[PDB]
Amino acid sequence: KRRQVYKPVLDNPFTNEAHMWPRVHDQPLIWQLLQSSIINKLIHIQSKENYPWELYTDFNEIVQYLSGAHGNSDPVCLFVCNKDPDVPLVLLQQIPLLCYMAPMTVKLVQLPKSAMDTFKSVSKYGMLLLRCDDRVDKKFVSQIQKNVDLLQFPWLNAIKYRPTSVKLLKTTVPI
Amino acid sequence: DYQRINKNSKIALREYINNCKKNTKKCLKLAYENKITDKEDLLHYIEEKHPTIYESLPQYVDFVPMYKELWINYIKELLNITKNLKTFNGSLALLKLSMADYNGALLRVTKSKNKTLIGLQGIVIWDSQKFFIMIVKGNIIDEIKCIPKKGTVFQFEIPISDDDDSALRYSILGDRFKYRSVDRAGRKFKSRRCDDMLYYIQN
Amino acid sequence: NGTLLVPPPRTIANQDHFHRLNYLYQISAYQTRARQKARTDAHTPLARNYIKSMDLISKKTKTSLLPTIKRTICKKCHRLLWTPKKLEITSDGALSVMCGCGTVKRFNIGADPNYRTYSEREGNLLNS
RNA sequence: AGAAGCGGAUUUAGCUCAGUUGGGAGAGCGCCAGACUGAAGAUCUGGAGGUCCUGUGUUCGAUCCACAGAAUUCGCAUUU
RNA sequence: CGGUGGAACACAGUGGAGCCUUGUCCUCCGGGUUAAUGUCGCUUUUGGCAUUGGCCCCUGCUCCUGAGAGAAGAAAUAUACUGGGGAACCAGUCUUUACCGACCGUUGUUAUCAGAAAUUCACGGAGUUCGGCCUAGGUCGGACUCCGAUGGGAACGGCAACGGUUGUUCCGUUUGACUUGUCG
Ligand SMILES: [Mg+2]
Ligand SMILES: [Mg+2]
Ligand SMILES: [Zn+2]
Repeated sequence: KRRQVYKPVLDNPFTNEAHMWPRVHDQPLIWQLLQSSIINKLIHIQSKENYPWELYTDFNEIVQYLSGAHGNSDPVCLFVCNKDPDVPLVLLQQIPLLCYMAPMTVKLVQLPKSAMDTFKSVSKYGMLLLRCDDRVDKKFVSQIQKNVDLLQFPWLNAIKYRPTSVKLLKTTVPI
Repeated sequence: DYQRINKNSKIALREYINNCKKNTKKCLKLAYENKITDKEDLLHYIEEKHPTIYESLPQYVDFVPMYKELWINYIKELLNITKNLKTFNGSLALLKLSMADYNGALLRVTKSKNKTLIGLQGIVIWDSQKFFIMIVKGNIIDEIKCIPKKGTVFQFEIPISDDDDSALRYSILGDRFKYRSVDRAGRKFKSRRCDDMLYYIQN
Repeated sequence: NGTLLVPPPRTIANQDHFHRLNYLYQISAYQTRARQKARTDAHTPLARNYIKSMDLISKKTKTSLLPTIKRTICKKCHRLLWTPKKLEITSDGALSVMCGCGTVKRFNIGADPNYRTYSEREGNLLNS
């Protein structure tokens, strides 16, 4: 006979607050410009995809770019989709973490729409890292990023004790 | 070089606590060479003239808020110390203190067989089996302090959130428990002959 | 299939042990972060020690952890991987995360998406 | 208050004693309470009650296994 | 806890009986050199493979026993490995002029869950090599290597028991001096 037993297991007490994805609102004003720009990149020539706009869409190149090889470009922006199925959780639990230790001004934007499976199915993987050094796009990227899309860290900034979190899991035991 | 040190965590911890003592001795030598008694001028003097020597020096001013607040808040949550104090239960609290780890505690040598060990306050960076490791500041001394536990009495204050009205003070004895924290998680402490505790009646 | 019994009387000894484990994890993580934000690797063999002691306490009272903790900490030297060496992907395998000591913790990511751990599934978990 | 030296057995709830692939810490009696009786005993139900002699170490985890330190107690053709 | 005064230097202290695999002058595996043979490539001849024969490869010390303590420069910084100690160091597995190293085999166990899997069952992916259909190199089978979220965990790792050592097992003493009794 099978009996269900609840076992107490210690949770990471701050992983919910470490994965508090930033507050994004009035976001359909942004996907129009972003998707139109990405399509206009991806139409003509694979060299002309990355020749006027330098962007990296492979996670190994994201790690090698944020390691410290290129230090000139200080404003560098990232776009990562959450709340979207068919997206790996192994990278997604480490993407907002690796950008924190980067000395460059890296600006993560979490895309909140679940229906946005287009950018993953089209370009590479569903993430986008590019540079706003002298491009035209920064002329609106600096406009809205101060409004709603602010990214700051409250969790490591001040000194604060954290309460413990002990959860409990299901276990089916046959006897 | 870096891989051969951290192959075992205990040996690298021993190398670090030896390097801190050697750097403290070099700091005392450079301080007598400096002839300045102020420690805030001494730290800037080391920052100006000795960059590689400054790298392994401890930072007690950083060490106090990063440890004391977490330790006091953990004890206020664990022992159920709240604004309501008239519902306290002491035996279960002493059992929890027997079960809680003292890694990161502020602790004071109040009585000892050696007359020079007393008066030392310090914060735990690691609990040994039969010795004890703390850190204390002097005028210019920042040495990692090793103190024996066989024949010493230790005390620690548990504050209450009210200001200057009431606070608690508890005491442990390192000659009583002489084991690792790992064994202390499972050990149920029992009676002893306690014949060698005459010093606690003597001084 | 069987009997459905959901007890919320948590036991006091298990709460003491998991509070001890969580305090060791918090003090090790905060030592590591307070050292890592300011300057170079000063006492990186120190905080690791706590984690090792934590894992040994996890060996004592038969306790299990979420895969977030064991994914964070190492396996052999048992250190925190908040600052790892390198992260590589699609290098003819799935994924690789290198460390300073040389022990790697890889994950099968090139097979298929939408795979979750047993503690991360929809109904298997009840908080507090 | 009848030693000294030798072999065997053995210590677990207040008591008498089980028990152990090594993963739960128990039974009888006693105490308290319920049930029952005019009342009480007996019978029956439930609860309280632990330094598994102590310590090391092995192991993922000890009443159990290994070592160390104590001892309990029987026998030596006896009832002193 | 031990052993000696019973064994005479292993003469297993000696004798007898029973059984069998009937007590094999045997064999360490393993590494190096030399000689012979056969195959394959260079062509006085050399190189690689397999077999056979010959040689070489280390009682640390005292002691009958029990046991005691010495040092780990033939690969390391901590002086072989593992865990702790505050350090001389302690405990367990080991080796000792090893001018080459050598953790014996079998059986069972590691409970529930988890995971593909709790013992080199199996399963999934990638790479290499070979064979068949076949020839823009597609598929199938066999072998090897590496990886796969879980748990202390995949490590022929940890624990317990047993032996092939010169065949096993059983039985008896080699231990006494005075007093008394019998027998010659
Ligand atoms: Mg005597
Ligand atoms: Mg005696
Ligand atoms: Zn590591």
